[PDB]
Amino acid sequence: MIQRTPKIQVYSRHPAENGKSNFLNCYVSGFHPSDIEVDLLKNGERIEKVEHSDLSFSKDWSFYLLYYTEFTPTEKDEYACRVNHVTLSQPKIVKWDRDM
Amino acid sequence: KEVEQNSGPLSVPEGAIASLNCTYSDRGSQSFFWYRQYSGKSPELIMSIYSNGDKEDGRFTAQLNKASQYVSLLIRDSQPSDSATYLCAVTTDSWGKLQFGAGTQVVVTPDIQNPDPAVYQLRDSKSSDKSVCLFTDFDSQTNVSQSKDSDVYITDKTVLDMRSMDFKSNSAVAWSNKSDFACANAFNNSIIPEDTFFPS
Amino acid sequence: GSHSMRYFFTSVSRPGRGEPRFIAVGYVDDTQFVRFDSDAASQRMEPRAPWIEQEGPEYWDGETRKVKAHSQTHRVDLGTLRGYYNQSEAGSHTVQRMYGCDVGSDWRFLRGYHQYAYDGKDYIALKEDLRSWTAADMAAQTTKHKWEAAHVAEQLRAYLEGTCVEWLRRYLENGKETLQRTDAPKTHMTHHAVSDHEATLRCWALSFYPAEITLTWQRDGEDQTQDTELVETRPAGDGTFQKWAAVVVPSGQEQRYTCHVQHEGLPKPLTLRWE
Amino acid sequence: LLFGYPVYV
Amino acid sequence: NAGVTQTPKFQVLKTGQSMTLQCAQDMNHEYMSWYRQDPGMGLRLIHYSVGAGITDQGEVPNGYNVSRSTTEDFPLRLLSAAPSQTSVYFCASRPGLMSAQPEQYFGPGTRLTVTEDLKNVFPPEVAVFEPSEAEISHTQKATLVCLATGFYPDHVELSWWVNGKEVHSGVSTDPQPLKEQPALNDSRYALSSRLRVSATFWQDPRNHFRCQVQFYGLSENDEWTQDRAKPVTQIVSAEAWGRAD
Repeated sequence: MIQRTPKIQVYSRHPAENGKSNFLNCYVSGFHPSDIEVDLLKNGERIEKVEHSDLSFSKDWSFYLLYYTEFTPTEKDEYACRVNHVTLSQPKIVKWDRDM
Repeated sequence: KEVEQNSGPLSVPEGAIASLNCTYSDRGSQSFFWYRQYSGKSPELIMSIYSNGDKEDGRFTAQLNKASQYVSLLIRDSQPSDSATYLCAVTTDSWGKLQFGAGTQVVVTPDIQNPDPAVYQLRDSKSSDKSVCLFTDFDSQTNVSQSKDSDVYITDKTVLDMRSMDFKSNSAVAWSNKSDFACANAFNNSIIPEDTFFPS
Repeated sequence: GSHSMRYFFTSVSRPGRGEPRFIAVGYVDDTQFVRFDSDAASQRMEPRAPWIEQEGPEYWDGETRKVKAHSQTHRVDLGTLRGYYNQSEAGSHTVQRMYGCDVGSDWRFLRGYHQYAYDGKDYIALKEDLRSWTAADMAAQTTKHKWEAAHVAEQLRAYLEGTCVEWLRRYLENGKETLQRTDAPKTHMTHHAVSDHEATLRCWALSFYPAEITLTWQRDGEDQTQDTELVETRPAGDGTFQKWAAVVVPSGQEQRYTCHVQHEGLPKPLTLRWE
Repeated sequence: LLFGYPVYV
Repeated sequence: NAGVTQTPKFQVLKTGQSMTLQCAQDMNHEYMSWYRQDPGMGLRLIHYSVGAGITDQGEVPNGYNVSRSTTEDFPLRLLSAAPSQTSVYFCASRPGLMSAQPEQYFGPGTRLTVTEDLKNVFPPEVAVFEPSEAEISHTQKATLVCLATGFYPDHVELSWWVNGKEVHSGVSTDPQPLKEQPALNDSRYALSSRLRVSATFWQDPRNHFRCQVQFYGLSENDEWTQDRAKPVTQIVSAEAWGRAD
């Protein structure tokens, strides 16, 4: 019975220009088992309108999932991705960094 | 009408090649079958083919061409015991319904090295009151037709098998009940050759 | 050059919460074209690429049936393997299956595969020759004897060498614009001095298809990988891909560091330098 | 196109 | 056919009678189907089952009935027999998910004849005809023909028996029984068969030839208040003898 901690990357589809339309991605990958809780956050509040990809795996059988929402970056609004899994002892908040 | 088959009947002599055509319409078909069915019994499986190209098994050879959607069956060195109707069958998966064609009837006619056609009258010693005309030992080209009046019942061309020499022969039987008739009048509609024996 | 068509299947059991979750996904190279999820609305194989929508009602009926058959073997497989390893009824377990085929630049058959996992590790896999099986353990050996008697290998070999490559080719010409595109990376480099003594150079590669890319660091020709962070290649979400790679550089020496980019949309490979 | 003959483990 | 078996071989029913055709299978298959086969329609699917417990309808399910409590048996009930159910019926078997072998195998078939009224059932009249006054003195061979006549339905099995033992060794039986008056659906049938041997085996008077016809009709169970003898499942036979000329 294998368990693998997810790798979380929070990022944008296009380079973030302030006040322009874009997509905010949270790609979780390299995890096992598939039971994962993933939420996108704007200023701490949960974003309802989040799409996600269909569940697939890599050559090592580990799962990957893209979760994504339509957004418009400003200077003050803070974005984060919230990930829960069995490997994590408490849930993981990963803040969006725009030059990452 | 998903599986289109050769109409029929197909007639080949013994030792020849009978080729059978089959055309299917579901592009995603994956497994392909030929079934042999003798008259009065169950369809019996003889050839399965799973991928593009030729597969050989004894006297049977089956091709598959998925690009033009085509199954074939070739019968090399044809026995008279290949006289059956042959079903083309096609499926997509484990759970898919099998798609059958109508079937093509194949008739294998035997070799007669030299025939002499002959019509014979038979009786016995019973209380049954009818004459039987046996038309036998004849050419494999010769047909049998059975629509004259509502009295004379004529059968079909059947092939007997003597395992003493090789002496196979064609035969046909015609009769009637409560009416007098000769044996040179029941096959009067059928075209018989110039050297047929009539009771001396 | 080479292309591939792979199908991915995941089945996870739900102890005391009914039937298993089943998800099936199909790819041609790095583009998803079909999906089934046991938890979705439609209960059918659904399209995921524009060029596959032109398949008619018989295709979807057929793929719905077959994907449900898969799902059914998996439903039983979870109960079978639970028995096989004497595991309790109280836990959730996972089955993974992946099969598919590779073709060359000539589009003719190159390679075929079918592997199977249980709880995230190997269980059974079809060998290179498409005739034999590798069993991962004493349990898996039972599955292997059963699959010899079931003639699985034979039917997989007919599929992988025939139907898998016949359909890949159909897909590859139906999605000419999509699948035979090759997207060059957009490249730039950033500088972020985190302290007064050291600096971090970050090479970027953005907007590329297919996902196979290679990003290497170097100091004056020789391949530096000691002070090096490289993220997993990630999807942008528009069909293209992204990847960055970094170095922790003793600052003032940024000129004698080069970043090397390999991708099949690039004619010659790219060197990058900061000044 | 999917494989047509999946078998139980 | 070592796998797929079906009971019965032959059946006559009248309009509205119930019967069940047993089908069994040996090879641990999940996918079983019922087919009917008819001259203009080919093979048509009645009902089918892809696992134990479960069943579903084909293209012609009307008036038929089906269950699958076990993986071995797939019985087809007919509840009220109708004259349009007159057909050959085939049980068929396919592995489904327990094996990757694609092939579907068939049972040997049940010939079913549904008539308007039970008075139409008739046993055959069998007569053997002795070889010709010319044939022995022309071809050095002797053809015994047999007539089986005036039977309904076409549910027969012909065999020739010389000296007590069954021969197949020189026989052409007709493939199908032909109609006597081809205008009726109550119409009865005739079937012919030929046995050929040499001159030095027909002329031997120790030799006893017999054309044997097995008829499949009523059972000793059906109601019968008729003038005629009751046309049960029976064998009618006729004989000819070795004769020197």
